[PDB]
This record gives sequence, C-alpha cells and structure tokens, in this order.
Amino acid sequence: FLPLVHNIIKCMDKDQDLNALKSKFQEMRKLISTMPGIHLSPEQQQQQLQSLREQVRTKNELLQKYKSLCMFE
Amino acid sequence: TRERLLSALEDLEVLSRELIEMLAISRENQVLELLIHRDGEFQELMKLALNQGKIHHEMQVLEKEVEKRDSDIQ
Amino acid sequence: LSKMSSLLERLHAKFWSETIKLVRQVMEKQHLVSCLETLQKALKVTSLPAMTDRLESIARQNGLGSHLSASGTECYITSDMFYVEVHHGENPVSCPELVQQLREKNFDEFSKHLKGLVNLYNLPGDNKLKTKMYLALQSLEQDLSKMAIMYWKATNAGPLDKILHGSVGYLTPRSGGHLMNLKYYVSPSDLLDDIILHENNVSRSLGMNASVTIEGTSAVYKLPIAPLIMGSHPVDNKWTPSFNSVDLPACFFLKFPQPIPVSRAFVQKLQNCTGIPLFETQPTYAPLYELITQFELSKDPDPIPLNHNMRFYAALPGQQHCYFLNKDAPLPDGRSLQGTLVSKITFQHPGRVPLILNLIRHQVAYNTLIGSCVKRTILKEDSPGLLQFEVCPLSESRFSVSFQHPVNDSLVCVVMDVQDSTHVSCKLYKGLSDALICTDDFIAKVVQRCMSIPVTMRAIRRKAETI
Repeated sequence: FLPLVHNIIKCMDKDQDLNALKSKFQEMRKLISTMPGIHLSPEQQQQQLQSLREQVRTKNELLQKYKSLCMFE
Repeated sequence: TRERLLSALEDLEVLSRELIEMLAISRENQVLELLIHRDGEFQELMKLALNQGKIHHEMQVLEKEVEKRDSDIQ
Repeated sequence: LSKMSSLLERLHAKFWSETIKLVRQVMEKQHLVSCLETLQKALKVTSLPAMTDRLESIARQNGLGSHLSASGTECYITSDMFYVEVHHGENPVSCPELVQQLREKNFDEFSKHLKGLVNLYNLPGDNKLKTKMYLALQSLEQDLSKMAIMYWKATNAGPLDKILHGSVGYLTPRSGGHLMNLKYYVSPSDLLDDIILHENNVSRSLGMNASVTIEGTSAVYKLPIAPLIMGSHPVDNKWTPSFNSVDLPACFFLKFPQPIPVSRAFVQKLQNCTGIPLFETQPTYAPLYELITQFELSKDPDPIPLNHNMRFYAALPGQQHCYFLNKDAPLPDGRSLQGTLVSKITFQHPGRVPLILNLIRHQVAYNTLIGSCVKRTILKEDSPGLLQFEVCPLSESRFSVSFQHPVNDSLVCVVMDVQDSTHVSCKLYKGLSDALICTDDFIAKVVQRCMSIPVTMRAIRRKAETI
C-alpha cells in the first residue's frame, strides 16, 4: 500500500483514483486471503494440529493392534 | 488475518487520507511514523495470510489423507 | 497515542475523490515544502536519483552550492573546495575515504569531512590571504613530512619511539577533512587491551592526537608561504628564514582532543619556547590537584556523580588502597602546584613544535601518574586494606608520598617526579627505625612498566611483603 501512496504523492507533485482502485484490489486479494486465517483460530489451529496427529497415530495404533495379535492358536 | 487486515486497511487508508491535506495546507512526521509503522506491520499480514494459506491448504491435504485412511479403516 | 485520534478523526471524516479534486483545485488555484520533502528523504528508497537528492539534502545542511551534472557525477562548488565524486586547483585527491563513504551508507561523515575542508578553509581572508595561509599551512604541511622523515633519517626505530620519545610524533596523513595529527602519549596501562601489537596500521582514534590546522586570527604573524626548510641538517632539521612571506593574520595552532591539566610552569615553559604567549588572558589559577581528578574521573563518564570527596578508593584484586593527594600543602611558598587546562598551542614556524611536545610529553606522564590514584572503583567501609596514603606535592611535576608504614607505624615518604617524556626517577624516604622495602630501580621499572601509582603502592607493598 506504500507504493500506492508514493505514486499518489509523486503524481500530485508532478502535476489517485487508479491508486485507490489498486488499493481496492489489495482489499479484495486480502478478502481472498481471509478464508485462510481466523476462521478457526491459529492458536486453536496449533491445538488441533496435535488432534490430527493423535488421530493419525491412534488410527495406526488400532491398525497394528488388529494386525499384530495372533488370534489363531 | 481477518479483523487485522481491515484494521490495517482502515488505518492506512484514513492516514493516507490524512497526508493529503497536510501536504496541501503546506502549499509533520507524527502521522508519518505511523505510516511506516503500519507499513512494516501489514507486510507481515499478507505474508501471514499466505502463512494461513499454506497452512489451510496443508490441512486440506491432511484431511484428504485421513479420509482415505478412515475409509481404509472403514 | 496519536493513532487513536487518527482512527477517530478519519472515521468521522469517512462519514474520497473530492479530496483529490480539492487538492488539485487548491494546487491549480518555499522552505516548508522542501522541509516535508527532506523529512521524506530518509523515507526514500535508495536509487540513482534518491541518493542525489540525499546528498543535495546533505548539502542543504552543509550549505554547499548544489549543482548536479549527471546521474553518477556531481560537482561541489563553494568558496575554496572543488572536487567531483562518483578551488584554486582541482580535486587534490579522489581519496578512498571520499569514494568508499559515498559507495556505502556513510553519508553522515560525507558531511563531516566536507566541513573539515571548511575547517581547513575557515579563514577570514579575502580568499587570496586564505590560500596564502593555506599555503603557509601547506608549507608547514610540507615541513611536517620532513621532521617525520628527518627523525626517520635520524633513526629507523619503532613508531612508539616516534610517538613517545622522538621528534614530532606520528605523522597521521591529512585527507580532506582529516588534518595531519601527531601522536605523543600512551601509557602501557592504556596500550595493552584485553596486548596490542604496534604495527603501522594504527587506528586514527587509539589514544590522543596533536592535530594541526590553521585558523585565521586577528593577530598577524609572518608565516612562510614558501617552505621554511630548503637546507636540512644530517639528523636535525634546519630552518631557512622566512621571506617568501607576507604578514598573514594567523598562527599555526596545535590542537588536542582533550584539555590537558598543565602546570603553571608548563605555561611559562610554553610561553618562553614559542615566544607567542600561551595566555592572551589570565584565568583563575586553581591547584593542579583538583584538575587531574576531573581529568581522570571523566574518561569513562557516568551520569551518576561519584563524589569521592578528596578520599579515593581502589578496588584492586590483591590489595586495598585509600588516597590523600593533599592539594594546597604546607609548602614553604604557601602555594601548591597551580595550573590550567589547554588544547590550543600556538607556534609561528615549524621549528617551535618539537620542543613544545617534549614539554607536553614531560607534562602528560605526570597527569597519568597522578591520576592513576584517581579512580571510579568504589570499595566501601572495608576495615582490611584501605591503607592511609598521603601524597604531598614537592615541586612542579614533583611530589612525595608519605604514608603509614605497614611494618612499623612509621612513615615512608616516596619522593616522586617526572623528569622527561616518560622517564621517572624514584626516591625513598622512610622512618628512622625501619627495614628494606624496595629498590627505586624496581620502582622506576614498574613506573617504566606502567607508570601508575596504586600498582606501585601494591607492588611496593608486595616487595615489602617479600622482605
């Protein structure tokens, strides 16, 4: 957003709407970049990363508990 | 960065609005130091937005992994 | 805290292309616009035009006549300086100091040595006498090499001897704002850091300098525009008489980074040797005892006052010392060693300088001996140690240290003096019923090792503890 303000001040010194238009372009690209973010909190993301890792690990754990035991005599 | 981008958007926009007339009435730096303060601020945000983007899309893969795993369990 | 008002004001002002339209209409229908741009120059990203505007911003503070010639070449136009970067002459040298400072982000010291040439051309002449004094400066500057060459011709010794106990000092070259300085003292307490080797790639700040430049005075002295040495002695230098010369209103000045608490006798020593008086006006002469303490308490300065209150303390690793310098002793004249602080030294011709320096070299070692007692180390209410040392003055650059005997309760009165640049004789007076403590060759050795006093007052105590 800083080069937009620099373009504004250089344009007004040498002699705006287009700079505001690309500022709105930055706003809509930030809106695209909203669905990655605080939808689920980043701290909560840190906690549920361990939840997903524990899910993977307990799924694997039940898999080798099913496979490992010799149910045959 | 959701409420953060809009806060960075509205602060930088009205401060850029502020700098228009103070240049016009001359023909200060206290309002200028907040500009660069929010400039290096908000440069963290789209980097953190893509940090959220890479993290969000990484989780898309991981839940696609465990969906097959659970289906393989299923 | 101005952001909350900035957030509040713009939110109300929200309730924006007319602002751009009003600004263009106000524009369509001096210093302060340059002021906001210069305050924006630190905010500008580096490029070819931006550093050009940065140097022009610098030249606004320096006051130089701003001329741009290209995107890479700029010419500095003023009264007595003309050089290009990527008067009465071209650029003397495109020195690597100028080139490397502009190549990197040393734009601040770009302004400093621009003003050093202003300091080199701050003469009040009509710009003809300016060069002449500068020529008399240069003739002096041409001479300044010769003594360094002469003493190198005299002996091929180390730079320390050229600094400590030789003619002139160390010929630090002048370069733009840099002037030719001369190096004269260091104690080995100062010299050893953390043991620094004495190679010629020496820092320009490691110690204290005798910087020489000219300064235009109301007083007029006959200074040689031509060199003063055309005939030279085999190991000495020989000075031809002045005149070419003309009555140039200046004198050659010797400058130091610090004021030297110098003796009264040193003042008449310098008044007699040059002929030009050291004092144009008389200050109130105070004793040298309180001059060295503030001289030797501020070299590692602190905002907190220490306030030793004439008792000094030495938090030493091996012993504990308490000091009484005894300003204003019952001397038979009734007066102690009075003195002043000096950094200006006047001399008309290059023959005056090397003898003045020996007097300074005689003078400075006395400051470092005396101020070795003077310390920031504050060890407090310690019943062990805290020996009663009473220093007492004896003569100019002389004193004695009478103190409680450790072995007996008698006195040892250690008569001490400075006799040369760093030469120090040592004398022992003692109680009449007393034993061997030291030889004064050992005392001279430790002084010629470090020339300090609490070390010696330890080492004497160490040598007394042995015997």
